[PDB]
Amino acid sequence: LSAASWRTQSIYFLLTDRFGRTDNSTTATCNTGNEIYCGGSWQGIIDHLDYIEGMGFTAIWISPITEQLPQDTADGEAYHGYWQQKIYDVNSNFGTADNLKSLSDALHARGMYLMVDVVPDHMGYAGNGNDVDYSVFDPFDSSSYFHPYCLITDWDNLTMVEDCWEGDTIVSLPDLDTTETAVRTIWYDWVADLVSNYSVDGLRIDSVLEVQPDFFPGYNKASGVYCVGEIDNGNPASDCPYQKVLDGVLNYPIYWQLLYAFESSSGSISNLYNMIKSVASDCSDPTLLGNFIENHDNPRFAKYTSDYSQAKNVLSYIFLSDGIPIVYAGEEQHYAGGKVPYNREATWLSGYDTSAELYTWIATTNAIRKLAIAADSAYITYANDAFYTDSNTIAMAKGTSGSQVITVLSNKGSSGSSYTLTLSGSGYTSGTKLIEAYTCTSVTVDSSGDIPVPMASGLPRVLLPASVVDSSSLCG
Ligand SMILES: [Ca+2]
Ligand SMILES: [Ca+2]
Repeated sequence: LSAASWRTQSIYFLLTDRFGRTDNSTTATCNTGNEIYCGGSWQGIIDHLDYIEGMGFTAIWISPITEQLPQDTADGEAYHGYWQQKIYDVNSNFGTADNLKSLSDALHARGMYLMVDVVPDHMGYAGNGNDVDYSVFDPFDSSSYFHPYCLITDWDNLTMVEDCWEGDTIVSLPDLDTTETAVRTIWYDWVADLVSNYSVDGLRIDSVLEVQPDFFPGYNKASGVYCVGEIDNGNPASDCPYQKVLDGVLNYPIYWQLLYAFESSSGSISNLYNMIKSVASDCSDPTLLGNFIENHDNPRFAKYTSDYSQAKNVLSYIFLSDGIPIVYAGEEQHYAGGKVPYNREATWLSGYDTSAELYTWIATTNAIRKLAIAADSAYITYANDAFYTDSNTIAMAKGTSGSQVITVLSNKGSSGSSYTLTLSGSGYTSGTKLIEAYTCTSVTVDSSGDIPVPMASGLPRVLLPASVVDSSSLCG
Protein backbone atom coordinates (compact mmCIF):
# COMPACT_ATOMS: atom_id res chain seq x y z
CA LEU A 1 0.00 0.00 0.00
CA SER A 2 1.26 3.65 -0.74
CA ALA A 3 1.55 6.52 1.83
CA ALA A 4 -1.70 8.28 0.68
CA SER A 5 -3.75 5.06 1.31
CA TRP A 6 -2.04 4.28 4.67
CA ARG A 7 -3.52 7.55 6.17
CA THR A 8 -6.97 5.97 6.90
CA GLN A 9 -5.41 2.90 8.75
CA SER A 10 -5.14 2.08 12.50
CA ILE A 11 -2.28 -0.07 13.72
CA TYR A 12 -1.65 -2.49 16.59
CA PHE A 13 2.06 -2.82 17.40
CA LEU A 14 3.02 -6.17 19.22
CA LEU A 15 6.23 -7.99 20.03
CA THR A 16 6.07 -11.36 18.27
CA ASP A 17 7.63 -13.04 21.30
CA ARG A 18 5.16 -11.45 23.78
CA PHE A 19 1.75 -11.50 22.11
CA GLY A 20 0.47 -15.06 21.67
CA ARG A 21 1.49 -18.78 21.73
CA THR A 22 0.88 -21.50 19.29
CA ASP A 23 -0.38 -23.52 22.28
CA ASN A 24 -2.83 -20.62 23.19
CA SER A 25 -1.75 -20.62 26.79
CA THR A 26 -2.72 -17.61 28.95
CA THR A 27 -0.54 -18.79 31.79
CA ALA A 28 3.10 -19.32 30.26
CA THR A 29 5.57 -17.65 32.60
CA CYS A 30 7.27 -14.52 31.36
CA ASN A 31 9.66 -12.77 33.77
CA THR A 32 10.60 -9.57 31.83
CA GLY A 33 13.63 -8.68 33.93
CA ASN A 34 15.10 -11.99 32.70
CA GLU A 35 15.32 -10.80 29.03
CA ILE A 36 14.82 -14.23 27.43
CA TYR A 37 12.41 -15.59 24.83
CA CYS A 38 8.99 -16.35 26.48
CA GLY A 39 7.63 -18.00 23.35
CA GLY A 40 5.21 -16.07 21.02
CA SER A 41 5.01 -17.15 17.41
CA TRP A 42 3.51 -16.11 14.12
CA GLN A 43 0.91 -18.91 14.61
CA GLY A 44 0.01 -17.45 18.06
CA ILE A 45 -0.86 -14.17 16.28
CA ILE A 46 -3.05 -15.90 13.68
CA ASP A 47 -4.76 -17.77 16.62
CA HIS A 48 -5.79 -14.42 18.36
CA LEU A 49 -6.73 -12.19 15.33
CA ASP A 50 -10.33 -11.86 16.52
CA TYR A 51 -9.00 -10.22 19.73
CA ILE A 52 -7.12 -7.68 17.65
CA GLU A 53 -9.77 -7.14 15.07
CA GLY A 54 -12.52 -6.44 17.80
CA MET A 55 -10.80 -3.18 18.77
CA GLY A 56 -11.24 -2.20 15.05
CA PHE A 57 -7.54 -2.14 14.00
CA THR A 58 -6.92 -2.55 10.25
CA ALA A 59 -3.25 -3.35 10.47
CA ILE A 60 -0.59 -4.85 12.68
CA TRP A 61 3.14 -3.97 13.05
CA ILE A 62 5.27 -7.06 14.03
CA SER A 63 8.96 -7.42 15.24
CA PRO A 64 11.79 -8.10 12.71
CA ILE A 65 11.74 -11.52 10.99
CA THR A 66 15.35 -12.47 10.33
CA GLU A 67 17.36 -15.09 12.10
CA GLN A 68 19.16 -13.60 15.20
CA LEU A 69 22.26 -14.35 17.31
CA PRO A 70 21.51 -17.55 19.32
CA GLN A 71 23.28 -16.81 22.58
CA ASP A 72 22.21 -15.82 26.00
CA THR A 73 24.16 -12.88 27.60
CA ALA A 74 23.94 -10.37 30.54
CA ASP A 75 22.21 -8.21 27.90
CA GLY A 76 19.49 -10.99 27.55
CA GLU A 77 18.45 -12.79 24.26
CA ALA A 78 17.41 -11.57 20.78
CA TYR A 79 13.66 -11.96 21.50
CA HIS A 80 13.11 -8.39 20.14
CA GLY A 81 14.57 -9.08 16.58
CA TYR A 82 17.08 -6.26 16.53
CA TRP A 83 20.38 -8.46 16.64
CA GLN A 84 20.19 -10.17 13.10
CA GLN A 85 22.96 -12.37 11.62
CA LYS A 86 21.55 -14.12 8.50
CA ILE A 87 19.15 -12.06 6.50
CA TYR A 88 17.91 -14.61 4.00
CA ASP A 89 16.69 -16.85 6.85
CA VAL A 90 13.79 -16.54 9.31
CA ASN A 91 13.77 -16.37 13.24
CA SER A 92 12.97 -20.01 13.73
CA ASN A 93 11.65 -19.19 17.25
CA PHE A 94 8.71 -17.33 15.69
CA GLY A 95 8.03 -20.12 13.20
CA THR A 96 8.74 -21.08 9.54
CA ALA A 97 8.56 -19.03 6.24
CA ASP A 98 5.28 -20.73 5.53
CA ASN A 99 3.89 -19.49 8.81
CA LEU A 100 4.89 -15.90 8.02
CA LYS A 101 3.10 -16.25 4.64
CA SER A 102 0.04 -17.72 6.37
CA LEU A 103 -0.06 -14.65 8.77
CA SER A 104 -0.02 -12.43 5.69
CA ASP A 105 -2.92 -14.41 4.01
CA ALA A 106 -5.02 -14.59 7.22
CA LEU A 107 -4.84 -10.77 7.57
CA HIS A 108 -5.55 -10.04 3.95
CA ALA A 109 -8.51 -12.37 4.14
CA ARG A 110 -9.92 -10.20 6.91
CA GLY A 111 -9.41 -6.80 5.15
CA MET A 112 -6.26 -6.20 7.32
CA TYR A 113 -2.72 -5.03 6.47
CA LEU A 114 0.75 -6.27 7.49
CA MET A 115 3.45 -3.88 8.57
CA VAL A 116 7.01 -5.37 9.17
CA ASP A 117 9.92 -3.83 11.28
CA VAL A 118 13.26 -3.78 9.30
CA VAL A 119 16.84 -3.02 10.30
CA PRO A 120 19.15 -1.61 7.54
CA ASP A 121 21.66 -0.13 10.07
CA HIS A 122 23.46 -3.14 11.83
CA MET A 123 24.01 -6.92 12.48
CA GLY A 124 24.15 -8.29 16.13
CA TYR A 125 27.20 -9.94 17.74
CA ALA A 126 27.66 -11.57 21.18
CA GLY A 127 31.23 -10.12 21.84
CA ASN A 128 32.90 -6.70 21.80
CA GLY A 129 33.43 -4.88 18.61
CA ASN A 130 37.23 -5.87 18.54
CA ASP A 131 36.65 -9.58 18.41
CA VAL A 132 33.70 -9.87 15.94
CA ASP A 133 33.79 -13.09 13.90
CA TYR A 134 32.33 -11.96 10.46
CA SER A 135 31.97 -15.60 9.33
CA VAL A 136 28.55 -15.83 11.24
CA PHE A 137 26.88 -13.23 8.91
CA ASP A 138 25.04 -13.80 5.69
CA PRO A 139 25.80 -12.33 3.20
CA PHE A 140 28.11 -9.73 5.00
CA ASP A 141 30.96 -12.17 5.85
CA SER A 142 33.75 -9.51 5.41
CA SER A 143 34.73 -6.69 7.76
CA SER A 144 34.73 -4.69 4.42
CA TYR A 145 30.98 -3.98 4.33
CA PHE A 146 31.12 -2.51 7.84
CA HIS A 147 32.24 0.63 9.40
CA PRO A 148 35.37 0.60 11.63
CA TYR A 149 34.53 -0.16 15.28
CA CYS A 150 33.73 2.85 17.56
CA LEU A 151 30.95 3.25 20.18
CA ILE A 152 28.53 6.23 19.94
CA THR A 153 29.95 8.50 22.51
CA ASP A 154 28.59 12.01 21.66
CA TRP A 155 25.05 12.18 20.46
CA ASP A 156 25.18 15.86 19.17
CA ASN A 157 27.67 14.72 16.63
CA LEU A 158 25.56 13.49 13.76
CA THR A 159 28.46 11.93 11.78
CA MET A 160 29.53 9.95 14.77
CA VAL A 161 25.91 8.89 15.17
CA GLU A 162 25.75 7.57 11.58
CA ASP A 163 29.16 6.06 11.56
CA CYS A 164 30.00 4.54 14.98
CA TRP A 165 28.30 1.50 16.49
CA GLU A 166 25.18 1.15 18.60
CA GLY A 167 25.43 -1.40 21.43
CA ASP A 168 27.98 -1.92 24.25
CA THR A 169 30.77 -4.43 24.92
CA ILE A 170 28.55 -7.51 25.69
CA VAL A 171 26.47 -7.45 22.52
CA SER A 172 27.98 -5.16 19.84
CA LEU A 173 25.98 -4.02 16.77
CA PRO A 174 28.32 -4.21 13.74
CA ASP A 175 27.47 -1.02 11.81
CA LEU A 176 27.12 -1.41 8.06
CA ASP A 177 28.78 0.93 5.65
CA THR A 178 25.50 2.03 3.93
CA THR A 179 27.29 4.48 1.54
CA GLU A 180 28.82 1.40 -0.25
CA THR A 181 27.22 0.44 -3.50
CA ALA A 182 27.46 -3.24 -2.72
CA VAL A 183 25.60 -2.76 0.58
CA ARG A 184 22.84 -0.54 -1.15
CA THR A 185 22.41 -3.26 -3.75
CA ILE A 186 22.08 -6.06 -1.25
CA TRP A 187 19.59 -4.03 0.80
CA TYR A 188 17.49 -2.73 -2.17
CA ASP A 189 17.07 -6.27 -3.58
CA TRP A 190 16.52 -7.64 -0.13
CA VAL A 191 13.54 -5.29 0.68
CA ALA A 192 11.88 -5.74 -2.83
CA ASP A 193 11.97 -9.51 -2.28
CA LEU A 194 10.81 -9.28 1.32
CA VAL A 195 7.74 -7.46 0.12
CA SER A 196 7.11 -9.70 -2.82
CA ASN A 197 7.54 -12.98 -0.86
CA TYR A 198 5.44 -12.22 2.13
CA SER A 199 3.12 -9.55 0.58
CA VAL A 200 3.94 -6.86 3.10
CA ASP A 201 1.78 -3.67 2.97
CA GLY A 202 4.12 -1.18 4.76
CA LEU A 203 7.46 -1.00 6.61
CA ARG A 204 8.53 0.38 10.01
CA ILE A 205 12.30 1.29 9.85
CA ASP A 206 14.48 0.94 12.94
CA SER A 207 17.49 3.37 13.57
CA VAL A 208 16.83 5.92 10.85
CA LEU A 209 18.97 8.49 12.74
CA GLU A 210 21.90 6.09 12.44
CA VAL A 211 21.79 6.00 8.61
CA GLN A 212 22.71 8.78 6.11
CA PRO A 213 19.55 10.14 4.53
CA ASP A 214 20.51 9.48 0.92
CA PHE A 215 20.24 5.79 1.66
CA PHE A 216 16.46 6.04 2.05
CA PRO A 217 14.94 7.15 -1.28
CA GLY A 218 16.08 4.04 -3.32
CA TYR A 219 15.19 1.83 -0.30
CA ASN A 220 11.53 3.45 -0.12
CA LYS A 221 11.41 2.92 -3.90
CA ALA A 222 12.64 -0.69 -4.02
CA SER A 223 10.13 -1.73 -1.42
CA GLY A 224 7.12 -0.14 -3.25
CA VAL A 225 5.08 0.50 -0.01
CA TYR A 226 4.75 3.19 2.71
CA CYS A 227 7.82 3.52 5.02
CA VAL A 228 7.55 5.19 8.49
CA GLY A 229 11.06 5.73 10.09
CA GLU A 230 12.10 5.73 13.74
CA ILE A 231 14.13 8.91 14.53
CA ASP A 232 14.24 8.58 18.34
CA ASN A 233 14.45 12.24 19.39
CA GLY A 234 12.04 14.86 20.81
CA ASN A 235 13.11 17.68 18.47
CA PRO A 236 10.93 18.22 15.42
CA ALA A 237 13.77 20.25 13.85
CA SER A 238 15.85 17.08 13.93
CA ASP A 239 13.25 14.54 12.96
CA CYS A 240 10.89 16.39 10.47
CA PRO A 241 13.54 16.94 7.76
CA TYR A 242 13.65 13.05 7.27
CA GLN A 243 10.15 13.40 5.87
CA LYS A 244 12.10 14.74 2.89
CA VAL A 245 13.52 11.23 2.25
CA LEU A 246 10.97 8.93 3.85
CA ASP A 247 7.19 9.42 3.58
CA GLY A 248 6.69 9.39 7.27
CA VAL A 249 8.42 9.44 10.70
CA LEU A 250 7.14 8.20 14.11
CA ASN A 251 5.83 11.23 16.13
CA TYR A 252 8.37 11.42 18.89
CA PRO A 253 8.08 15.30 19.11
CA ILE A 254 4.36 15.05 20.08
CA TYR A 255 4.97 11.97 22.24
CA TRP A 256 6.87 13.75 25.04
CA GLN A 257 4.56 16.79 25.23
CA LEU A 258 1.28 14.60 25.19
CA LEU A 259 2.76 12.47 27.93
CA TYR A 260 3.36 15.43 30.27
CA ALA A 261 0.17 17.42 29.42
CA PHE A 262 -1.88 14.33 30.56
CA GLU A 263 0.00 12.80 33.39
CA SER A 264 -1.55 15.17 35.92
CA SER A 265 -4.20 17.83 36.26
CA SER A 266 -1.27 20.28 36.38
CA GLY A 267 0.42 18.86 33.19
CA SER A 268 1.29 21.59 30.59
CA ILE A 269 -1.35 22.16 27.75
CA SER A 270 0.73 25.08 26.39
CA ASN A 271 3.59 22.71 25.73
CA LEU A 272 1.36 20.37 23.72
CA TYR A 273 -0.19 23.22 21.71
CA ASN A 274 3.16 24.76 20.88
CA MET A 275 4.58 21.36 19.73
CA ILE A 276 1.47 20.96 17.32
CA LYS A 277 2.40 24.23 15.72
CA SER A 278 6.17 23.38 15.50
CA VAL A 279 5.61 20.03 13.82
CA ALA A 280 3.05 21.54 11.35
CA SER A 281 5.71 24.00 10.56
CA ASP A 282 8.61 21.63 10.00
CA CYS A 283 6.99 18.46 8.73
CA SER A 284 5.70 18.49 5.21
CA ASP A 285 2.72 16.20 6.01
CA PRO A 286 1.90 15.60 9.71
CA THR A 287 -0.96 13.30 8.52
CA LEU A 288 1.85 10.78 7.36
CA LEU A 289 3.39 10.56 10.93
CA GLY A 290 2.88 7.50 13.26
CA ASN A 291 1.22 8.69 16.56
CA PHE A 292 1.82 6.81 19.83
CA ILE A 293 1.59 7.33 23.59
CA GLU A 294 3.52 4.10 24.53
CA ASN A 295 6.01 1.75 22.88
CA HIS A 296 8.60 -0.98 23.67
CA ASP A 297 11.42 1.50 24.49
CA ASN A 298 9.86 3.86 27.17
CA PRO A 299 7.74 3.35 30.35
CA ARG A 300 3.98 2.65 29.80
CA PHE A 301 1.58 5.57 30.17
CA ALA A 302 -0.06 3.70 33.24
CA LYS A 303 3.38 3.75 34.94
CA TYR A 304 3.05 7.51 35.38
CA THR A 305 -0.61 7.77 36.38
CA SER A 306 -3.18 5.07 36.92
CA ASP A 307 -6.10 7.35 36.28
CA TYR A 308 -8.40 5.98 33.51
CA SER A 309 -9.67 9.40 32.35
CA GLN A 310 -6.04 10.51 31.56
CA ALA A 311 -5.56 7.11 29.71
CA LYS A 312 -8.80 7.74 27.60
CA ASN A 313 -7.68 11.19 26.62
CA VAL A 314 -4.22 10.19 25.28
CA LEU A 315 -5.96 7.42 23.27
CA SER A 316 -8.61 9.86 21.76
CA TYR A 317 -5.73 12.18 20.87
CA ILE A 318 -3.67 9.61 18.94
CA PHE A 319 -6.74 8.64 16.90
CA LEU A 320 -8.31 12.08 16.32
CA SER A 321 -5.35 14.46 15.76
CA ASP A 322 -3.33 14.44 12.40
CA GLY A 323 -1.43 11.11 11.69
CA ILE A 324 -1.81 7.25 11.95
CA PRO A 325 -2.74 5.97 15.52
CA ILE A 326 -0.51 3.10 16.81
CA VAL A 327 -1.47 1.17 20.10
CA TYR A 328 1.24 -0.94 21.76
CA ALA A 329 -0.11 -4.41 22.81
CA GLY A 330 -0.96 -4.21 26.59
CA GLU A 331 -2.11 -0.69 26.43
CA GLU A 332 -5.73 -1.83 26.20
CA GLN A 333 -5.26 -3.92 29.29
CA HIS A 334 -3.78 -0.96 31.35
CA TYR A 335 -0.25 -2.55 31.61
CA ALA A 336 1.87 -0.44 34.06
CA GLY A 337 5.45 -1.71 33.12
CA GLY A 338 8.17 1.04 33.58
CA LYS A 339 11.79 1.29 32.31
CA VAL A 340 12.91 -1.34 29.77
CA PRO A 341 12.51 -4.42 29.98
CA TYR A 342 9.67 -3.89 32.50
CA ASN A 343 7.50 -2.50 29.65
CA ARG A 344 7.64 -5.86 27.63
CA GLU A 345 4.92 -7.80 29.40
CA ALA A 346 3.36 -10.78 27.61
CA THR A 347 -0.22 -9.93 26.41
CA TRP A 348 -1.42 -13.50 27.06
CA LEU A 349 -1.16 -12.98 30.82
CA SER A 350 -4.16 -10.57 30.62
CA GLY A 351 -6.31 -13.59 29.37
CA TYR A 352 -7.29 -11.49 26.23
CA ASP A 353 -10.12 -9.90 28.19
CA THR A 354 -12.27 -8.21 25.65
CA SER A 355 -14.26 -6.45 28.34
CA ALA A 356 -11.31 -4.29 29.68
CA GLU A 357 -12.19 -0.60 29.95
CA LEU A 358 -9.60 0.53 27.41
CA TYR A 359 -10.44 -2.39 25.02
CA THR A 360 -13.94 -0.89 24.65
CA TRP A 361 -12.71 2.74 24.46
CA ILE A 362 -10.45 1.98 21.48
CA ALA A 363 -13.22 0.02 19.66
CA THR A 364 -15.61 3.05 20.02
CA THR A 365 -12.81 5.53 19.04
CA ASN A 366 -12.00 3.41 15.95
CA ALA A 367 -15.73 3.47 14.94
CA ILE A 368 -15.86 7.23 15.24
CA ARG A 369 -12.64 7.72 13.20
CA LYS A 370 -14.01 5.39 10.48
CA LEU A 371 -17.32 7.29 10.36
CA ALA A 372 -15.64 10.64 9.94
CA ILE A 373 -13.45 9.34 7.05
CA ALA A 374 -16.48 7.66 5.31
CA ALA A 375 -18.41 11.02 5.48
CA ASP A 376 -15.85 13.57 4.24
CA SER A 377 -13.24 12.34 1.69
CA ALA A 378 -11.16 15.54 2.52
CA TYR A 379 -11.32 14.80 6.33
CA ILE A 380 -8.16 12.65 6.68
CA THR A 381 -5.95 15.12 4.74
CA TYR A 382 -7.44 18.16 6.38
CA ALA A 383 -5.05 19.89 8.77
CA ASN A 384 -6.02 19.73 12.49
CA ASP A 385 -6.62 23.19 14.06
CA ALA A 386 -6.29 23.52 17.95
CA PHE A 387 -8.86 26.27 18.27
CA TYR A 388 -9.33 26.67 22.02
CA THR A 389 -7.14 25.96 25.05
CA ASP A 390 -7.35 26.71 28.79
CA SER A 391 -5.25 25.33 31.61
CA ASN A 392 -6.86 21.89 31.66
CA THR A 393 -8.45 21.84 28.12
CA ILE A 394 -7.65 21.69 24.36
CA ALA A 395 -10.33 21.65 21.61
CA MET A 396 -9.38 20.80 18.08
CA ALA A 397 -11.33 20.96 14.75
CA LYS A 398 -10.55 18.75 11.60
CA GLY A 399 -12.59 18.27 8.37
CA THR A 400 -14.35 20.29 5.62
CA SER A 401 -16.45 23.30 6.66
CA GLY A 402 -20.01 22.16 7.52
CA SER A 403 -18.67 18.79 8.39
CA GLN A 404 -15.69 19.13 10.81
CA VAL A 405 -15.29 16.83 13.81
CA ILE A 406 -14.74 18.70 17.05
CA THR A 407 -12.53 16.99 19.74
CA VAL A 408 -12.39 18.27 23.27
CA LEU A 409 -9.68 16.98 25.63
CA SER A 410 -9.22 17.53 29.46
CA ASN A 411 -6.40 16.75 31.88
CA LYS A 412 -8.64 17.20 35.02
CA GLY A 413 -8.78 13.47 35.78
CA SER A 414 -11.33 11.12 37.25
CA SER A 415 -11.91 13.71 39.99
CA GLY A 416 -13.50 15.81 37.28
CA SER A 417 -16.63 17.81 38.27
CA SER A 418 -19.41 18.10 35.83
CA TYR A 419 -19.78 21.41 34.11
CA THR A 420 -20.64 22.71 30.79
CA LEU A 421 -18.04 24.41 28.63
CA THR A 422 -19.15 26.85 25.90
CA LEU A 423 -16.77 26.18 23.07
CA SER A 424 -16.35 29.12 20.89
CA GLY A 425 -14.39 28.98 17.65
CA SER A 426 -15.81 25.89 15.91
CA GLY A 427 -16.82 27.56 12.59
CA TYR A 428 -20.24 25.97 12.91
CA THR A 429 -23.29 28.26 12.77
CA SER A 430 -26.16 29.03 14.99
CA GLY A 431 -28.66 26.11 15.02
CA THR A 432 -26.38 23.41 13.59
CA LYS A 433 -27.28 20.07 15.12
CA LEU A 434 -24.36 17.94 16.61
CA ILE A 435 -24.19 14.66 18.54
CA GLU A 436 -21.40 14.01 21.09
CA ALA A 437 -20.39 10.43 20.13
CA TYR A 438 -19.08 9.07 23.40
CA THR A 439 -22.40 9.92 25.35
CA CYS A 440 -24.79 10.13 22.47
CA THR A 441 -25.80 13.66 23.73
CA SER A 442 -27.55 15.82 21.19
CA VAL A 443 -26.52 19.58 21.33
CA THR A 444 -27.51 22.66 19.15
CA VAL A 445 -25.03 25.54 18.59
CA ASP A 446 -25.94 28.98 20.42
CA SER A 447 -27.28 32.08 18.51
CA SER A 448 -23.84 33.38 19.21
CA GLY A 449 -22.12 30.28 17.48
CA ASP A 450 -21.15 28.55 20.75
CA ILE A 451 -21.27 24.80 21.41
CA PRO A 452 -22.43 23.99 24.99
CA VAL A 453 -20.15 20.94 25.78
CA PRO A 454 -21.22 18.70 28.69
CA MET A 455 -17.99 17.93 30.69
CA ALA A 456 -17.67 15.18 33.26
CA SER A 457 -14.90 13.23 35.14
CA GLY A 458 -12.32 14.74 32.85
CA LEU A 459 -13.34 12.54 29.90
CA PRO A 460 -12.91 13.36 26.17
CA ARG A 461 -15.89 14.72 24.19
CA VAL A 462 -16.19 14.43 20.34
CA LEU A 463 -18.89 16.05 18.17
CA LEU A 464 -19.96 15.34 14.58
CA PRO A 465 -23.03 16.56 12.50
CA ALA A 466 -26.10 14.75 13.93
CA SER A 467 -26.82 13.84 10.41
CA VAL A 468 -23.72 11.78 10.15
CA VAL A 469 -24.14 9.95 13.43
CA ASP A 470 -27.71 9.34 12.47
CA SER A 471 -26.34 7.46 9.37
CA SER A 472 -24.31 4.99 11.62
CA SER A 473 -25.09 3.20 14.88
CA LEU A 474 -22.70 4.88 17.17
CA CYS A 475 -25.91 5.99 18.67
CA GLY A 476 -28.48 3.29 18.42
CA1 LIG B 1 25.02 3.52 10.86
CA1 LIG C 1 15.24 1.52 17.89
